[PDB]
Amino acid sequence: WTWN
Amino acid sequence: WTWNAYAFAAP
Amino acid sequence: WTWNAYAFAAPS
Amino acid sequence: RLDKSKVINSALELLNEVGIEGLTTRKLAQKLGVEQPTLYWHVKNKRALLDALAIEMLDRHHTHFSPLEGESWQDFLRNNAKSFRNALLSHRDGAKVHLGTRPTEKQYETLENQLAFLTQQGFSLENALYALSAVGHFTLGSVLEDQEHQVAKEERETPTTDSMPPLLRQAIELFDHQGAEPAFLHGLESLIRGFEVQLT
Amino acid sequence: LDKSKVINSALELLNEVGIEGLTTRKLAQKLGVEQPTLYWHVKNKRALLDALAIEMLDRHHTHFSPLEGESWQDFLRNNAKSFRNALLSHRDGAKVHLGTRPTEKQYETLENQLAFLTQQGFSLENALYALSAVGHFTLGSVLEDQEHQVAKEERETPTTDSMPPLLRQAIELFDHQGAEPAFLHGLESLIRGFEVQLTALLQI
Repeated sequence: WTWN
Repeated sequence: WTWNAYAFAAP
Repeated sequence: WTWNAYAFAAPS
Repeated sequence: RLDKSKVINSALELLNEVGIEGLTTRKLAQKLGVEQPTLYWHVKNKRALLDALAIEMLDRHHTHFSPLEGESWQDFLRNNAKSFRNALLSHRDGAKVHLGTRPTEKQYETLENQLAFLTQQGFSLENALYALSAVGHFTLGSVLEDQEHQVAKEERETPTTDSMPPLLRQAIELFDHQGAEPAFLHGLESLIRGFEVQLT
Repeated sequence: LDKSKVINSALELLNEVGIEGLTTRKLAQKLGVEQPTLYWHVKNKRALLDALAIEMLDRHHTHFSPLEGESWQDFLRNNAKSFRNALLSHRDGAKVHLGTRPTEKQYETLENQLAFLTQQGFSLENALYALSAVGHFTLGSVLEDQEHQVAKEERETPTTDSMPPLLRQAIELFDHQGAEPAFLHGLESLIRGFEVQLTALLQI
């Protein structure tokens, strides 16, 4: 998972 | 191998 | 459930 | 806190839409109609989401989670595997989602009755464990493979037959005709007949 | 700069990053090579995974074919074990093997597996069900082992002092022993279940  | 049924299935 | 033996292994 | 919310529910639909690879923060946030910080408050990481999705799947589709009034341990293991299978098959990449499942305290009682029931039927606790595990891991293994070959076959160059030899070919047709389920029920039946006969 | 260096390095790379983090980009960097030049050896990430599966079986699956006047039970037992070794040989090994079809160079080996089991009493159908059962059992075992191996690090430490008696017994059992015993029992169980059918022990 990749947050911004 | 697993001899899975769908291992030689055809799209 | 699989009852896998590492289901409750602790970290590292 | 997930349980109070629709995150799980939406994430399941998405899982179907895009498979597990595609279950990223961006797409979940979007699907839900919310920016990423609010999703982060619901769920810190993908593993945590997958944990909750797995549980939710068992709660929707794993109806034979414990032995019934009067059921033998043989039938319990049969129905439990079959029921587990269904839950894993109920969604795209469903087995991958259940991979690495850690039971939570809410599930402890179910697990305990399973063990209590098997030992009441005269398994040692240890051998009970092995039957549950063998049934579990087999069921999971079967579905993971069923699902992966289902995806991978489409990215793959159709079995150039004739090159393959006599018995292999026959086995390919057999599987072409019957699919995975008969092999699954026979394998299940073996495990069980295995423990049945060690018992005595 | 041949196919074999690419694969050895891929295998080394798999150990250091696992399968999720294995990419053609990282492999090209490990090799000091432009990404295009790598393409000729591996078209994309799944072809790579197919090739790595093949190497692993080929290096470490030593009991691929039956053997001697080895019994069908010995073969199935030895074949399961040996396969499990292949899947354990590298990080996320099971996941790499997951959903891989045999190539033609493997077709013959599959053939005398079947032939061997049918020469020793099985219908073709049951021989398939037997091989299928050992294979899917073995793969699922390793798959969860390797997965829980990873997960333990992505989770808060376990809430064990809280478990009821039998479950807690199980947990202490597991801690002492690991996975292998479960694997062996399940394996014997399968072989025995097929013995009982073949033997007509429970017929009428």
